[PDB]
Amino acid sequence: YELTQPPSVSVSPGQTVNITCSGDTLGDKYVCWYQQKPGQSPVLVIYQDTKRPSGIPERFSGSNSGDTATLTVSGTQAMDEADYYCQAWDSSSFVFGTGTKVTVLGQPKANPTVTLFPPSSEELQANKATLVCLISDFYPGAVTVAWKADGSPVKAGVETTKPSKQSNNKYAASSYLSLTPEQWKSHRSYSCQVTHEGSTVEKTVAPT
Amino acid sequence: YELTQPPSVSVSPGQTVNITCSGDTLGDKYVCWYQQKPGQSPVLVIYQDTKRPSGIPERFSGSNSGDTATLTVSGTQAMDEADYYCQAWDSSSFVFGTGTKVTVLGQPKANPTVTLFPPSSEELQANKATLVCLISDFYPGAVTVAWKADGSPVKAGVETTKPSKQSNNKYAASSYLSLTPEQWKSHRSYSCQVTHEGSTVEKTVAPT
Amino acid sequence: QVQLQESGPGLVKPSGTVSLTCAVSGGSISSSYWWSWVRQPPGKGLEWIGEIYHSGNTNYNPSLKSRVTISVDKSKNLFSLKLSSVTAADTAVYYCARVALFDILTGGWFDPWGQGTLVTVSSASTKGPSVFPLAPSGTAALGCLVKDYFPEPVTVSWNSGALTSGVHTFPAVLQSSGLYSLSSVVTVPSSSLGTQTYICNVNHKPSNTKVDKRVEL
Amino acid sequence: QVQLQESGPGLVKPSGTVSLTCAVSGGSISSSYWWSWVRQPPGKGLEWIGEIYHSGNTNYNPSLKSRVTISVDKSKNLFSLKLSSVTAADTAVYYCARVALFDILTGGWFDPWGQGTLVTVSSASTKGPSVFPLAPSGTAALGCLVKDYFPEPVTVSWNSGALTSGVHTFPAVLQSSGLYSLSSVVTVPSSSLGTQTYICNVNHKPSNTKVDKRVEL
Amino acid sequence: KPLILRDCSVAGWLLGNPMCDEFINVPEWSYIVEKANPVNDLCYPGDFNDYEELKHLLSRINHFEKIQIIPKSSWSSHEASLGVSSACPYQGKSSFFRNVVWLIKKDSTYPTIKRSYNNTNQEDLLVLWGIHHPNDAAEQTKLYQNPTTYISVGTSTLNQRLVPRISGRMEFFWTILKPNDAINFESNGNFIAPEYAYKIVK
Amino acid sequence: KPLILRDCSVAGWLLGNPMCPEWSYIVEKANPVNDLCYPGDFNDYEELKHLLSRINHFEKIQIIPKSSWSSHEASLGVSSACPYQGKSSFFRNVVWLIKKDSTYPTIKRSYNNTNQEDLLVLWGIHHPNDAAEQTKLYQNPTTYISVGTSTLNQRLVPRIASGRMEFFWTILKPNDAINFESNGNFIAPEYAYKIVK
Ligand SMILES: *[C@@H]1O[C@H](CO[C@@H]2O[C@@H](C)[C@@H](O)[C@@H](O)[C@@H]2O)[C@@H](O[C@@H]2O[C@H](CO)[C@@H](O)[C@H](O)[C@H]2NC(C)=O)[C@H](O)[C@H]1NC(C)=O
Repeated sequence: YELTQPPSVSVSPGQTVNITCSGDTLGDKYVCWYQQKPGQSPVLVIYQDTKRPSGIPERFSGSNSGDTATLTVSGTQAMDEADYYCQAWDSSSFVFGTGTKVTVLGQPKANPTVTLFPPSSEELQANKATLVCLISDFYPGAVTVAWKADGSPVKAGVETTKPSKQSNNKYAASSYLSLTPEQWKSHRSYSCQVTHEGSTVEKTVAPT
Repeated sequence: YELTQPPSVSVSPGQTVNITCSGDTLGDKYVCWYQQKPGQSPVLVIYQDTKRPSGIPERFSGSNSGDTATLTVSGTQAMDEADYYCQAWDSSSFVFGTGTKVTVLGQPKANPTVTLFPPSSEELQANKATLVCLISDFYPGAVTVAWKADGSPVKAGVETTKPSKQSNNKYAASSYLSLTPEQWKSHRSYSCQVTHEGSTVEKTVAPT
Repeated sequence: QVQLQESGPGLVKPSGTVSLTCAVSGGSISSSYWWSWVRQPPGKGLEWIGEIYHSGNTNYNPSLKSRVTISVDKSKNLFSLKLSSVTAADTAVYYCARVALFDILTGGWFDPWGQGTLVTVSSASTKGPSVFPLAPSGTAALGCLVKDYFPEPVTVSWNSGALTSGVHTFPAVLQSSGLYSLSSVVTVPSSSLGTQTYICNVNHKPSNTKVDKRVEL
Repeated sequence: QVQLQESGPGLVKPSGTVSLTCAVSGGSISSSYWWSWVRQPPGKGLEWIGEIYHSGNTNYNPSLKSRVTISVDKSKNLFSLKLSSVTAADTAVYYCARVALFDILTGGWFDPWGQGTLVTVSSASTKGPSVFPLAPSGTAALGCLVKDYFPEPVTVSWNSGALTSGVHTFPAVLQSSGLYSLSSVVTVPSSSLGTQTYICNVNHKPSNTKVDKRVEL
Repeated sequence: KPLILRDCSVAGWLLGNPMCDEFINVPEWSYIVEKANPVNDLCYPGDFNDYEELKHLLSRINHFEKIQIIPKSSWSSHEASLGVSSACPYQGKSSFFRNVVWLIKKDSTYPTIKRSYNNTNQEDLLVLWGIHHPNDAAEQTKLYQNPTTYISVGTSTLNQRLVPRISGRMEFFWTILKPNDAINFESNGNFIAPEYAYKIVK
Repeated sequence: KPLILRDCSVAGWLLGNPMCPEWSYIVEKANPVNDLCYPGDFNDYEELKHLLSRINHFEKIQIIPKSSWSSHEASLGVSSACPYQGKSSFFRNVVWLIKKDSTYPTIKRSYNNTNQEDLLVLWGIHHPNDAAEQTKLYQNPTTYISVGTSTLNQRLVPRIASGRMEFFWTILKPNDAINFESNGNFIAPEYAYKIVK
């Protein structure tokens, strides 16, 4: 049983944010919600679809209907910036949603700079091939990276870092596609695709 | 369960018109009647076979026996021109009759001119094919349109407008057969048959 | 007098849910009456949807039964309709009505009725029309076919309004595609064809599209 | 209030066994609650492992079932986790949590949670990086790839610290091999290429690696 | 053991008035007694003949049991379910007394009924039936189709023939049918037929 | 052989309390630890016990199989108040019908007693904690239960407050039928009991 969530949402301070969680016949199940800050344990903010634990501010509320449950945070404060997970139960197992990063906007939106390097000739001489995709200067701090080979999606051999805050308070990330020299030459085109706030930036290299 | 009515009846001003409603074992059921003018809600004119609601003029009366119920309007005026529906109940459901348009004749009878347009070359190049059947200058304002392809009746792809009054007070209607260019070319002949006051006018086109 | 008033979204995408409410004034939902929904596709007959009693008892049209829900809210004195998994066939004027029982036997009658509210089922978004000539073949008919636009309305004139006599612009049809189509026709003297120029002027304000088309033999 | 506390080995070799225990304070294991393990690989979602009741009854995540065991000790008021045949995929922060049943229906909620304990599955040992140039393609980006080292940190400078402006050294990625890699990039005027020399200075002290690499077009 | 009615009269409960709110979960009683000024009497307006005598008999009996003597489904030539009234509602819709049947015409026809029941029990049976006096001539035709109608009822001790008076009301009758005695019904309309009857001791 | 209840009330045993094939008679004593696992009441209890003390034979049969509810959820209605093996459960002999995919079609179900013996039939109503629970379990805001027998006509409306269940019973004579109608809050019979006086 799967519980799907948007990977990220952003909200201005004082405004309302909705975090959604969907799954088959979810409206028949009681859903709970967890808030998790970096380096800390999950914290229960809503249980049994709507109930607030003691000590949880009134601005947190939840609802569940049809196939979708929603965590709603109104008058959002800076301290509400966190990862949020829905949770349910199906067939002898507990299931957690895929999670949503909620950003409380404190600075203007900034688009990522993307730089893609092909394997160096020297790495190729060492019988290795690494494609390097560097992502910087973006806010909020959430990004989705996708690799393509000859226009087709690539998963195997991909390692991507979690976005980390730069000294200018914007964010950075990197993604590496590790290949053999043979696999590198087998394709005519490679692309690093970076999606940020609904906009996709692309860089491409080719094996000369 | 079905309730069948004449599609249309006409009556001279001051004369009496009968609107009939027939269905299996209808004489065992109480029948009601509704008047509906264009763009307006139905209005109850008769309930429980014979009864008149308050405010409904005495010239409206109804009866029910055997398998047939009848709405009778005596001294018919211009304001009585409307659509009329009978209504009953069978086993689990309320059922409305198919409806009858009552025309109070204010002008002489006029026969429809029918024009059938094949798809234009510009539309065919746009990968669409629409047959347009236009019917004008007919009175009363009631008409039946039937489409055939190589003589066989066609329902899919047909849209027909309800007759609308022209500037000269006669009525017009339009009917459309929407096809793809391939199916348009698949048959050797297409027909638009228009029935008005028991008389059928027919026009045909062919994919030359 | 009792009055009924429908409200809800007028446009619904296919597979979506028609969701309406009927506000009751001048009378209480809790009474001996049944509260009903009825619909009328444009240019067609009336179809009963279903009904509810203040107790929660319901009866539905068997052909719609799987996808219909009707409920009552006593505190707001209203009742509602939910029709799910809609298709183009569900485009209609939707009425609410009050139903009263006969003193004897089964059934009852509908009074009063609401004003009705049109609900359109289409996946379309704002779109300009295509305009095609309807070329002529002792009078002849010629016109313009104004096809695949959304939403309504479209207005049509001829020769910038200089030509009126014999002009009829038809009501639009909603094709199964979810886009509207209409035609405008002018009936002219047969001999005038080829000497006189005929131009239809189409205006679709929702898409800010304006099209002039000459129609010749 | 009830508190939970994880403990156990923080480093485990591949094919070895992660072994953790959860101490329960302020409340008793013998109660109507279920006791659960949840894990979170770095930068990823929560994954439910399994649960146990004071009676000994267990339920496990079907995907971990073959290699996972949970047990309970009522007298010591704790419960424990054993995950065998571990690989790099098993590197994660492991949480214990108390689960309460709903008043009605199935399932329940997790509260409180333990603080979590990081367990790393890696056979990696001290290893120096390879350094490769990233050649440029009115500004240009060029850099150095510092590949497959352990442990952190690695420091990178450009032209022995004379070049700071436009330099970005990215945080390292931890590959599934257990080894780190990072890149450093300097953004320079496009016209400067070929007149100006750019050298990245890579230092990994644990391996006594000192590597300078010139980056040219 | 005794059946003490609340909110409902002996007439209403015997006939099965839908509006009666009772919880009776036991199917055997010694005798039945109605509280003074019952809230619900007859849902459809009408009269109950020899009421006081019946109540007297029914409060003095040692055993009281309801049985089905004439299934509703045995009327194949007449409509036994659709005869209903808004005056006797059930769940918001028109209904009728549960223990007697409002037979009405089926299609355009109401064939003459000849039906007999023999009391094959070992106990006296309280049997109830009724006649409908319609509002007007139109209603007469609507329900029973035959303008001129009658109900005939006979017992070794009883000879009854009723003609409907044509503001609509129903009029109910009863008799005690001895063991091995038969009751004979004949009607071409306006007949409210028994479905359930009551075994009484003594 | 007579059924001598220990630790469990007649009500609890008849409804099938989880925390608790032919018998002559049943006697419960005294002040049982387990009565109704889900909070509630058993109507006309003393009257039933009086009746049950006079029967010669007592036998449980299935009159409405749990599997026959295709439009409703017959298994997931459970409560932590009625645990079994540490997890939520319910009375074994009656069914907590709840909505399925957020839909609860009106139930119309009849069972006719074709046995030669009287049948003791039990059913219940759930009065939910609040309005939210009402729609969570039954989807329909405004609900009812109707129960009918040749001798019995009952109509129940759930009181929405603290949630409780209320259980009822009747004796269904041979050749007599019991008719249930509900759009929510109905705790339906699965099993009934043949009794002989
Ligand atoms: C966040 O959601 C609220 C609530 O939306 C409703 O509840 C959800 C759980 C889900 O079921 C939705 O489909 C519901 O519409 C939004 O507030 C509503 O917004 C709609 C328009 O989107 C408006 O018509 C309603 O009147 C609003 N009702 C209330 C009580 O506010 C809100 O707009 C959403 N906020 C954001 C930023 O998306």
